[PDB]
Amino acid sequence: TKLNPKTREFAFIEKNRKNLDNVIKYEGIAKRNDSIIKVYGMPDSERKIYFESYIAELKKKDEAKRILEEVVIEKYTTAFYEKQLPKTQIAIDSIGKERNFAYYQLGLIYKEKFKEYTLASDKLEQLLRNNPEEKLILPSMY
Ligand SMILES: *[C@H]1O[C@H](CO)[C@@H](O)[C@H](O)[C@@H]1O
Repeated sequence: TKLNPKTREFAFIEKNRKNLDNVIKYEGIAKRNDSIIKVYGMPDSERKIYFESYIAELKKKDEAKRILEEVVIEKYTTAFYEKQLPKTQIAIDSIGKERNFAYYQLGLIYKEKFKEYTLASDKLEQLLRNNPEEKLILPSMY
Protein backbone atom coordinates (compact mmCIF):
# COMPACT_ATOMS: atom_id res chain seq x y z
CA THR A 1 0.00 0.00 0.00
CA LYS A 2 2.76 2.46 0.92
CA LEU A 3 5.02 1.48 -1.98
CA ASN A 4 4.62 3.59 -5.09
CA PRO A 5 3.58 1.50 -8.12
CA LYS A 6 5.64 1.34 -11.34
CA THR A 7 8.73 0.97 -9.14
CA ARG A 8 11.01 -2.05 -9.34
CA GLU A 9 10.66 -2.62 -5.60
CA PHE A 10 6.87 -2.60 -5.90
CA ALA A 11 7.04 -5.32 -8.57
CA PHE A 12 9.49 -7.34 -6.46
CA ILE A 13 7.33 -7.16 -3.33
CA GLU A 14 4.22 -7.91 -5.39
CA LYS A 15 5.86 -11.03 -6.81
CA ASN A 16 6.97 -12.12 -3.33
CA ARG A 17 3.45 -11.59 -1.96
CA LYS A 18 1.87 -13.46 -4.88
CA ASN A 19 4.21 -16.46 -4.64
CA LEU A 20 3.61 -16.74 -0.90
CA ASP A 21 0.15 -18.29 -0.80
CA ASN A 22 1.62 -21.38 -2.46
CA VAL A 23 4.50 -21.31 0.03
CA ILE A 24 2.12 -21.20 3.00
CA LYS A 25 -0.13 -23.92 1.57
CA TYR A 26 2.68 -26.32 0.69
CA GLU A 27 4.54 -25.66 3.95
CA GLY A 28 1.41 -26.49 5.94
CA ILE A 29 0.77 -29.60 3.84
CA ALA A 30 4.36 -30.80 4.24
CA LYS A 31 4.41 -30.06 7.97
CA ARG A 32 1.16 -31.89 8.71
CA ASN A 33 2.07 -34.87 6.52
CA ASP A 34 5.51 -35.05 8.14
CA SER A 35 3.87 -35.02 11.57
CA ILE A 36 1.55 -37.83 10.46
CA ILE A 37 4.46 -39.88 9.08
CA LYS A 38 6.60 -39.44 12.20
CA VAL A 39 3.74 -40.27 14.57
CA TYR A 40 2.79 -43.32 12.48
CA GLY A 41 6.38 -44.58 12.37
CA MET A 42 5.85 -45.75 15.95
CA PRO A 43 2.50 -44.75 17.53
CA ASP A 44 3.44 -44.80 21.21
CA SER A 45 1.34 -44.15 24.30
CA GLU A 46 4.14 -41.93 25.64
CA ARG A 47 3.26 -39.35 22.99
CA LYS A 48 -0.39 -39.71 24.04
CA ILE A 49 0.54 -39.03 27.68
CA TYR A 50 2.69 -36.02 26.75
CA PHE A 51 -0.03 -34.53 24.54
CA GLU A 52 -2.64 -35.13 27.25
CA SER A 53 -0.40 -33.34 29.76
CA TYR A 54 0.05 -30.40 27.38
CA ILE A 55 -3.70 -30.23 26.73
CA ALA A 56 -4.35 -30.29 30.48
CA GLU A 57 -1.87 -27.44 30.95
CA LEU A 58 -3.63 -25.50 28.19
CA LYS A 59 -6.98 -26.13 29.90
CA LYS A 60 -5.56 -24.84 33.19
CA LYS A 61 -4.18 -21.74 31.45
CA ASP A 62 -7.55 -21.09 29.80
CA GLU A 63 -9.34 -21.49 33.14
CA ALA A 64 -6.88 -19.08 34.76
CA LYS A 65 -7.47 -16.56 31.96
CA ARG A 66 -11.24 -16.91 32.40
CA ILE A 67 -10.82 -16.31 36.13
CA LEU A 68 -8.68 -13.24 35.43
CA GLU A 69 -11.33 -11.91 33.03
CA GLU A 70 -13.79 -11.66 35.95
CA VAL A 71 -10.82 -32.65 31.84
CA VAL A 72 -10.77 -36.45 32.03
CA ILE A 73 -13.47 -36.78 29.36
CA GLU A 74 -11.65 -34.28 27.14
CA LYS A 75 -8.37 -36.12 27.75
CA TYR A 76 -9.98 -39.39 26.66
CA THR A 77 -11.48 -37.73 23.58
CA THR A 78 -8.05 -36.35 22.63
CA ALA A 79 -6.51 -39.80 23.15
CA PHE A 80 -9.17 -41.25 20.84
CA TYR A 81 -8.36 -38.49 18.35
CA GLU A 82 -4.76 -39.70 18.39
CA LYS A 83 -6.19 -43.11 17.40
CA GLN A 84 -7.56 -41.46 14.22
CA LEU A 85 -4.45 -42.34 12.21
CA PRO A 86 -5.09 -43.85 8.75
CA LYS A 87 -5.29 -47.56 9.56
CA THR A 88 -4.42 -48.71 6.03
CA GLN A 89 -1.36 -48.93 3.78
CA ILE A 90 -2.56 -47.20 0.61
CA ALA A 91 -3.59 -44.22 2.76
CA ILE A 92 -0.11 -43.79 4.22
CA ASP A 93 1.33 -44.27 0.73
CA SER A 94 -0.84 -41.38 -0.49
CA ILE A 95 0.19 -39.31 2.54
CA GLY A 96 3.87 -39.91 1.78
CA LYS A 97 3.24 -39.05 -1.87
CA GLU A 98 1.62 -35.78 -0.79
CA ARG A 99 4.52 -34.99 1.54
CA ASN A 100 7.10 -35.63 -1.18
CA PHE A 101 5.12 -33.56 -3.69
CA ALA A 102 4.90 -30.73 -1.16
CA TYR A 103 8.67 -30.85 -0.61
CA TYR A 104 9.31 -30.85 -4.36
CA GLN A 105 6.94 -27.92 -4.92
CA LEU A 106 8.48 -25.97 -2.03
CA GLY A 107 11.98 -26.51 -3.37
CA LEU A 108 10.95 -25.46 -6.87
CA ILE A 109 9.19 -22.33 -5.59
CA TYR A 110 12.14 -21.35 -3.39
CA LYS A 111 14.62 -21.83 -6.23
CA GLU A 112 12.60 -20.14 -8.97
CA LYS A 113 10.21 -17.52 -7.57
CA PHE A 114 12.38 -16.47 -4.61
CA LYS A 115 16.00 -17.06 -5.74
CA GLU A 116 16.80 -18.43 -2.29
CA TYR A 117 19.11 -21.31 -3.34
CA THR A 118 19.43 -22.27 0.35
CA LEU A 119 15.96 -23.28 1.58
CA ALA A 120 15.41 -24.99 -1.77
CA SER A 121 18.63 -26.93 -1.11
CA ASP A 122 17.38 -28.47 2.14
CA LYS A 123 13.92 -29.00 0.63
CA LEU A 124 15.23 -30.97 -2.35
CA GLU A 125 17.86 -32.81 -0.30
CA GLN A 126 15.24 -33.97 2.20
CA LEU A 127 12.94 -34.94 -0.68
CA LEU A 128 15.71 -37.07 -2.19
CA ARG A 129 16.58 -38.48 1.25
CA ASN A 130 13.18 -40.12 1.99
CA ASN A 131 12.12 -42.58 -0.74
CA PRO A 132 11.04 -40.22 -3.56
CA GLU A 133 8.23 -41.12 -5.93
CA GLU A 134 10.72 -42.12 -8.69
CA LYS A 135 9.37 -39.39 -10.96
CA LEU A 136 10.51 -36.41 -8.88
CA ILE A 137 13.96 -37.86 -8.15
CA LEU A 138 15.70 -36.95 -11.40
CA PRO A 139 14.15 -33.47 -11.89
CA SER A 140 14.98 -32.74 -8.24
CA MET A 141 18.55 -33.90 -8.88
CA TYR A 142 18.78 -31.56 -11.88
C1 LIG B 1 0.95 -33.85 13.27
O1 LIG B 1 -0.44 -34.02 13.23
C2 LIG B 1 -0.92 -35.36 13.50
C3 LIG B 1 -2.43 -35.34 13.38
O2 LIG B 1 -2.94 -36.50 14.04
C4 LIG B 1 -0.44 -35.78 14.89
O3 LIG B 1 -0.89 -37.09 15.16
C5 LIG B 1 1.09 -35.72 14.94
O4 LIG B 1 1.55 -36.15 16.22
C6 LIG B 1 1.58 -34.32 14.60
O5 LIG B 1 1.18 -33.50 15.69
